[PDB]
Amino acid sequence: PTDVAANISAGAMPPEANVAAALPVPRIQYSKWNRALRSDVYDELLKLPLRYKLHDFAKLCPPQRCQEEPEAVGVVGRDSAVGYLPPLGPADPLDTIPFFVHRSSNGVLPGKVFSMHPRNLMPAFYLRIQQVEGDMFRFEEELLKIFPTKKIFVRSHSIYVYNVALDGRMVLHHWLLGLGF
Amino acid sequence: AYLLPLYQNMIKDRDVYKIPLRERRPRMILLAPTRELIAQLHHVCSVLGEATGLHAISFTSRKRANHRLSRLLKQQLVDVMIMDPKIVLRLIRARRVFLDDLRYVAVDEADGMLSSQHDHDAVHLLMKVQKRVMFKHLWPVQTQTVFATAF
Amino acid sequence: SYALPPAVGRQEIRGGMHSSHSLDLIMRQPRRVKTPEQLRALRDRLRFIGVTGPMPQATSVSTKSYTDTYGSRLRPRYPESWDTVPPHQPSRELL
Amino acid sequence: PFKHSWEVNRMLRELRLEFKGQTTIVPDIPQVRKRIWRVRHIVKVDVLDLDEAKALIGVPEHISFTDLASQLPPSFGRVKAVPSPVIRSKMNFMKLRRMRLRDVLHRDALELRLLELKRSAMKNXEQ
Amino acid sequence: RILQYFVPYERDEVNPVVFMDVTVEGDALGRVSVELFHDIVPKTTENFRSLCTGERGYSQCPLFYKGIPFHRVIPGFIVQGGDILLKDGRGNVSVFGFPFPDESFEGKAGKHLRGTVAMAHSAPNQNGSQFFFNLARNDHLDGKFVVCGQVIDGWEVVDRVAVLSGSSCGTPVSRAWITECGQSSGDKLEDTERALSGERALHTMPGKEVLDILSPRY
Amino acid sequence: KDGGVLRSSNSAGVGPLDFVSVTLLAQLLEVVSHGCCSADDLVASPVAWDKVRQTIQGAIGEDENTIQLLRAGRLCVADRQATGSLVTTYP
Amino acid sequence: EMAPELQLEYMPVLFTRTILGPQGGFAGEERLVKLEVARKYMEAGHAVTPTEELRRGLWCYNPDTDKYDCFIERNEEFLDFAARKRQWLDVYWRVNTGYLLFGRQSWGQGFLINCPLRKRDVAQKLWEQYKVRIDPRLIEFREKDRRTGIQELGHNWCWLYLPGAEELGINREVYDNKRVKVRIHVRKMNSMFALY
Amino acid sequence: MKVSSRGPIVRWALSRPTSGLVSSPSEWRCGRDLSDEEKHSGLLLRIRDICQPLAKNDQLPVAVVKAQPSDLQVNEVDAVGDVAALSKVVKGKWRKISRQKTLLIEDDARTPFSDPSKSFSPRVQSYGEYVRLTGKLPRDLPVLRFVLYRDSYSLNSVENRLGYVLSLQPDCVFLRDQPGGSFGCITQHGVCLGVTKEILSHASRHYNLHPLIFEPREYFSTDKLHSLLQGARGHHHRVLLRCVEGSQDTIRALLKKTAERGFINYFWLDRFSVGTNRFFDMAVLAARGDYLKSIGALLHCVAESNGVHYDHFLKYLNADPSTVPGIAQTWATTAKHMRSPNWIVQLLRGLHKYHADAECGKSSYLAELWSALPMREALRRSAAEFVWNAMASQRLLSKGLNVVEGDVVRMGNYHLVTKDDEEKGTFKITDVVLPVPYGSVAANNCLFPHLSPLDKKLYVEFATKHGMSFLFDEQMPSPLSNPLQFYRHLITKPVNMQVSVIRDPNSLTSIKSDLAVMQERKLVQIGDIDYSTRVREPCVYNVSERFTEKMEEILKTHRGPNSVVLSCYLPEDSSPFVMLREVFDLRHASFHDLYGLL
Amino acid sequence: AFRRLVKRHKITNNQMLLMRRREPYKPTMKDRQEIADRAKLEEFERKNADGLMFVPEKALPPWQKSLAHNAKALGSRINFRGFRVRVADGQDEPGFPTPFR
Repeated sequence: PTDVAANISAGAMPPEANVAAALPVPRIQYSKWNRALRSDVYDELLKLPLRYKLHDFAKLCPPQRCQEEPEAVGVVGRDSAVGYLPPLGPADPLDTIPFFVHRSSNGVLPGKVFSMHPRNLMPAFYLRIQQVEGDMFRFEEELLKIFPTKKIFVRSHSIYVYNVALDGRMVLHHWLLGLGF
Repeated sequence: AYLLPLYQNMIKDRDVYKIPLRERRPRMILLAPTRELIAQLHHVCSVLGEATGLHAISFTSRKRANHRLSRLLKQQLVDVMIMDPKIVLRLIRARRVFLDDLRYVAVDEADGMLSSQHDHDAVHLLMKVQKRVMFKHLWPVQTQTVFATAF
Repeated sequence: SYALPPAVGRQEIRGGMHSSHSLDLIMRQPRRVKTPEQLRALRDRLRFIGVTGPMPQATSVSTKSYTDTYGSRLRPRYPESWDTVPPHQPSRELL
Repeated sequence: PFKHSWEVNRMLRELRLEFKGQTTIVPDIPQVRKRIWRVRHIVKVDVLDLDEAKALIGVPEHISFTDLASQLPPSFGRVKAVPSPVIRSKMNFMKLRRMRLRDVLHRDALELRLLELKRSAMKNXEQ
Repeated sequence: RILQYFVPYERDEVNPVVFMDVTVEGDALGRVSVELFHDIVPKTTENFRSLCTGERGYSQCPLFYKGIPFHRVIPGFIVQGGDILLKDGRGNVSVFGFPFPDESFEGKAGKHLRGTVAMAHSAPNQNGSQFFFNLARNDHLDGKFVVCGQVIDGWEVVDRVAVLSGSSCGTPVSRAWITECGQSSGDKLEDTERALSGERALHTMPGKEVLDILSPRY
Repeated sequence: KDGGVLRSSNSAGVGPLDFVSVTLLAQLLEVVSHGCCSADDLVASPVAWDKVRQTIQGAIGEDENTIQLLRAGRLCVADRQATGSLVTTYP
Repeated sequence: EMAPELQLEYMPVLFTRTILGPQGGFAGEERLVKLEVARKYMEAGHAVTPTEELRRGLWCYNPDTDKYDCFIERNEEFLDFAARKRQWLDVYWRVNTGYLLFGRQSWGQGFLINCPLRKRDVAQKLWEQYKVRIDPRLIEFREKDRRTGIQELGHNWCWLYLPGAEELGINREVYDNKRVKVRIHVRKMNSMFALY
Repeated sequence: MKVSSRGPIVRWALSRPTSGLVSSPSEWRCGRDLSDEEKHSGLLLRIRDICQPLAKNDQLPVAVVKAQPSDLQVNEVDAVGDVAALSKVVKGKWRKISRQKTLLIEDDARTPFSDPSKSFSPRVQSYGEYVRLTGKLPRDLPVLRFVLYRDSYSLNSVENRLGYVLSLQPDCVFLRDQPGGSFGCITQHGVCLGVTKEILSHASRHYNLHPLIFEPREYFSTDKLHSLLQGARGHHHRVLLRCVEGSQDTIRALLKKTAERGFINYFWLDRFSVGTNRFFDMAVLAARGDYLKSIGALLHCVAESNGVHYDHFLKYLNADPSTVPGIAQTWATTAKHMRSPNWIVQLLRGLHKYHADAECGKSSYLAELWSALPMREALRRSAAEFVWNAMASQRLLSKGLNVVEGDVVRMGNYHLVTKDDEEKGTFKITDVVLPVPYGSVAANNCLFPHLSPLDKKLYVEFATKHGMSFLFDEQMPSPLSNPLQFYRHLITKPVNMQVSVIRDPNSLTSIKSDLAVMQERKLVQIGDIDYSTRVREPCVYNVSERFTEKMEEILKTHRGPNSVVLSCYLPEDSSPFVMLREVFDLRHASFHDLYGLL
Repeated sequence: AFRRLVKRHKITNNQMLLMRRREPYKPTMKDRQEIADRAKLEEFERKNADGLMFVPEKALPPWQKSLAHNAKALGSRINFRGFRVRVADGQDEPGFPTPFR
């Protein structure tokens, strides 16, 4: 959290950082078709206290090795540009996760960000997860531990988290992948 | 009425505060709608400016105006600029003058200069000198603005 | 000053008893703690309970505080009546 | 107070007085002195020194007030004047959320300790 | 008298180090450095490090130990500090937004030795921001409070704080707050063991003085 | 014409002349006046410049450029003598 | 001991003729006066540049001869006496120059006030808006107001007796060295400033 | 395995200053003192300490320096004698290539597009395309000489500017170092290879608050290159101390005393570093071969200098082993986005590759990365200067001020003093000169004063103790930009000292810069203070609002009733701060320039 | 009297009958209007305290980003430095030196 513009004005940084003060750092954006994992937010999730152990980012990221292979085959884990990988499963085998999160038909995660009263083009957004199976309340409590200040409702079909954007949907997807779903 | 104190305010800055006068940074800017009014103000500014010693530059649209405007700013030092807001906005965007150490702005016939008849050229200039006051990394200048209106 | 009574520096319908009689009696009587020595000799023995953090126990080893003995979420049942009221919802008591 | 202007009403609101007949207790700081000087015609003030307060309330003389303020809980009703009722509501909601999180964290820590004991016991039974 | 302070553990290198500056009534005493147990107490170590470095702006209060005073100093027993929300010792706020519970009372995080720092709590499963430095072997605290790490150097600073602003009741007689606070890289203690040989060489040779005056960093 | 502006738009008081050029002009005026006005005295006192202008014999004093040059030199030496009381020199 | 930037706006000035006002002084007084008013004084002829000879002695205006024939030697007792006389004249000028403002409540549009004023209130407002400290004993109301004080609404005037007149010798230039007339305007104001 | 530094990572700047107060630590908000840093750098004793031990316990009056970019002005003179002064500024000399493009838009709305008499009006979309003007480069005169006026820009920043504005290699431009730090108004000379005047005028920066102006003087051939690349023999200094304690007479007497008895010549802190890790520390780490700790200390210094690099370095240190490569890649991307220097971004990419690829994560690859850095020679030169400072301090502590037999004096070449020169010759302490170890070449050619036990034996002993044995083992080349001198005096006396003490409790006094006095149409004069022109009487309009807010804290802390303007002329490498350190207690309000590596 | 059906609030205290205005501590209409105006002016001055920082082509409003990009995409094909396209629309000149500039 450094104000590059304020630092340049005060003289603490070189004046060539105006592009950094104006435009954010270019990074491949996380999308429903391009799982661009963010190591910083994944490290933040690893540092946050949670009951369930998450896999390492080395295993979450698809392998990047030499591509001298003449013909490709159907390995479960192969080189992919969009970063698609099958669910790895739990981190510690001697545990029981109270909930189960199914993927969609295209392998995308359940996180979908909607808007409240979208006819008026309202900027207020909310997130809906309608693929969680098992104990929905344990998932809701984990979402409470993730987003402390947000309003989280639960029903038989969907879990709603209010006032969270794609910036929160990506964190939810990161936590789901780290858990192994 | 608005030239006696403004000229006096420039004497106090030149004698008491001893503010230095630079090349492309004037002190007071006069705004007049017509050419003949510029020559009318310049004649009064010549009599007043002859006693106090302050130089006034007035320029109207002439043949090859870009070359002449560059010479008047390179040859002699000026602190009282008598031009239209359109020409002044053209010099600032061309980096020929600067709003630094600009302490006074006097708008004549502001009822017509500020309106849409002159395409708000007096307004767009006052918004650049107001942001100059908001600038803090330079020395504090309180650019007082005087509007002379008949209506 | 310490030794002198607190009601010596007062700046001030006379001859009668006011509502602050029981208070001006104590204000006129001399002070009890007459020296910082006695003041600190009472302070160092003064102790808090609800203070957040550990407390010294090197005095007696056999004694256990009620918090350590019955946890934090548990309180003794109190006689609830018009005369005395106990604090309710110790979970809500925090922040 | 509502009969007077909005400025005197603002000063009385700062002094924590809303209706006629309400009594409050405030320090003798210059801010409070200025407020009372501004509203001196709508309120009557009485002065009590620290020793007079220690006599009025049954507190011994070897106990100051900083320790009492540090001992009293901060969860008192309407602890802080937030700048908006929305902020007040979300503060109460965060308090309830912290209570629920306390309970679920107790349960999850119990589960973690039980899981670690199971793991250690299984490893010991293997070895 | 003065008693020499020894490091209670083997000074691991993978663990983060945190530095803090303490002043008492305007007189800054020095810099204290503490190695936090990251391999055994990861979550609490991260919480302490974040509160010390100031990565997070604010949840309910400035998450930064600068200007925070020591609200409870017991001479010979405890030098407690924290409570960034009120600076009084009544609130407990962590970086996570909620009081996190204890995770492991292991051997390296259960024994409260002399120069061992720990995390103070109001409830047994609510670790806030308040920490406390131990001043003696506390055998009755083992199993209650979680240990974050141990002090490396600057122990004289906290000892002087305890002896100058400490009362047996817990209330500090004089205010003692933190001046600066941040994260430092790991430094070794074996370089200070050569001070004996340096003083011996200084007492040996009288002609060369700058050699014994200036000491190399590495 | 390369650097330094002597003439002023007001023309009542010309701009102060460079110090090194004032010293060189003082030496040149000494050479002109055949030593009757030393360069040291010319750089010390302002009235020495008026005395030099009077003793210029009119061979060059008739030149308005030279008159303006002498006036600028006199103003510069006046400022120098005025500020010497405030500035302190250590050899 | 003033800051240099503040002192740049002032200049040391020696006063030749006694002038009343926030930027005035007594005859033979050295003061830091602002540029505009000091230039006005020096152009009118009431001020002189503080040279050392002038600090030693000065010529001053004589009211009887209407000429600057009064030579004065600046001494300590002279400075003290002239400062005291300037204070007396400034108090008189302040109380005799402008109006005093009172704002109180009065239910309805009546002509009398709800709560009549007193010498304490008069002295309070005097110290407030005139910066003059006097005791209420010097304030003597009119013959009709000796009973209940100032009660009408609108305009009134009271007498203020100044004791120190014949000691300093002011009876010539002043209208009446014995007393002065304070004109007080009483009005209805809003609640916050009426207060009664 | 991450890079391990040693020392506290103290961030000097706030996350959002939003005021003139830029320093984050409260101890440095009121003016940072560099006494401990200079002591650890090697300069401890002073002339008053050597003359009278009873004066060491006494405290010198405090004085604030480096308050604004105008209180410190340095003007370099060449070996010939010409002082670098500004004469005329030059524009960019652009040239139009494409005519402006206009589009016809409807002129009235009531008439439809169907009317054949419809009127239109042209409006410009782009006024045109412009390119720089690049004059012809003569073959017989490829070497270009110029003067450079910089306001608070480091030499590394100026070289980066030249590189990214002219595609110039770092070896084609030659720029000497100036004492006193980059902060302030520095005027110097410069020599370029194969650069025309018209294209060099583009590297200037006029419209910035801190100006950077180039001005080409004349052309020269390649034979005059060795004459032009000589070391400067003088630097005219103008220093304005803000809050000094004492009276005018006391300050004048102190300055007279110090200017008459000289000052100890020291390599100031700007040469090595400011902060925890220093250039000689990184150099000895590289010599030992712990490239891990070397890169750690380098990134530590960079993170102490900058803010975003500080945040990214904290993330790198606190990262998870499986997350280190991703955070390193993020750091490299953020650096490239921020337009960090090319060596910095290459080092960050190399570190990312080291942490990502297992076969590439080797000490050999780290050695390659460190060898790819262009400032290791600078680190070694700083180590040499540290050794020289330590040896000079030891000499002054052992033998005092009086000259003894067995020392080196510059007779002109250099000569060993004897008893005859002690008695009859009487060489002065100013003439006493000690050598500096620059590689085996200097260790073999220079004449070392025996003065046992202050011989080459003690030199090598101190070097081995501090790990600087490479200075005497390996050869040290000389950069073409900075000549590598081998002899340096001990006590130095300025030839012309001018002092002016002005009473100013609020400290609003300022000095006009060279660019300001030029814009005033007055020609720049060097050698003295133009009190009627340079220094300004204290008023509210001499200082900016940000500057007065920044100085409010320092004033409230120090209560300085006087401010002193000082003008002097020092020899080749004498800096004004080393002078003022022996006579005042210097407090540096601005200390970011001394970090270097940017 | 813009709203002609006044709200009826629940009467918890008898003085709520005597009171007329709902929020007495709140400033009146015109006073709070000029207060908000002064606050917005102060915030704008705080924002414009530093100089007007110039932004690259990507960090531009949508009505100028694409135009500024297409005005230079022709020269972007040939990688050579020193190529400027003086476009009409864009950030106006501040008229004074700027640290960002």
